[PDB]
Amino acid sequence: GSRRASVGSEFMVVDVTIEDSYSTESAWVRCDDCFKWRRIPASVVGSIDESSRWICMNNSDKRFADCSKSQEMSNEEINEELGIGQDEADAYDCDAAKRG
Ligand SMILES: [Zn+2]
Repeated sequence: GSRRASVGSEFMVVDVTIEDSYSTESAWVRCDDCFKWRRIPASVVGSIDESSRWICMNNSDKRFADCSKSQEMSNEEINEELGIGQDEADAYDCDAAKRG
């Protein structure tokens, strides 16, 4: 038996701005009532931000414009979409290497 294993590596891109404008056209907005992610167009993203507050019922849609409705995408999809680290959790893992 020629058992063989391996693993990946660590590499990514680097931005030059603060976390306040992800994606290209469409943007991501969180509800200030139920705390749910909502994808909106760049056309409304520059209009709903009049009070720094957004809600489901405030959404441009009709079937997905309400706190009673459901989410548009999964946390995993959103996390990978923006490239953030959703779900803090214990976060317990190896790190013997430490910073340095
Ligand atoms: Zn909501």
